[PDB]
Amino acid sequence: LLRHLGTQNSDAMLYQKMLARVAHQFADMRLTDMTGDTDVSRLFFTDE
Amino acid sequence: NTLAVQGRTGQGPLATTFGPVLALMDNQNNSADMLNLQTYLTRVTQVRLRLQQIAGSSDPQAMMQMLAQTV
Repeated sequence: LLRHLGTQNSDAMLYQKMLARVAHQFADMRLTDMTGDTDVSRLFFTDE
Repeated sequence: NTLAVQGRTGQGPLATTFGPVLALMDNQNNSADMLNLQTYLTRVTQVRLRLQQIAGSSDPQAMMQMLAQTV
């Protein structure tokens, strides 16, 4: 009786643990500060 | 860059004593903002411009003293 609610709410959130699965197969956390170019981007210009 | 070739790996942190010297090439200065060699070479160019101005055909025996009061 409760399993169908646990799979209908999973229809938005079973992908969310699948989102965590893709999160652990990616090492791209934060894009290592949104890397623009060979400019420094820590010397000025929203540096930190 | 010759000094930057042979110390990049520890062999991040550098297990050799090329640590603080290679903190000047481009250290990605995260809050330890003392100086970068990119910035220090720019302050050489301003002095190049000013020392080119006095020699720039304006009687440099006068323009030197005309700058020497600004110091």
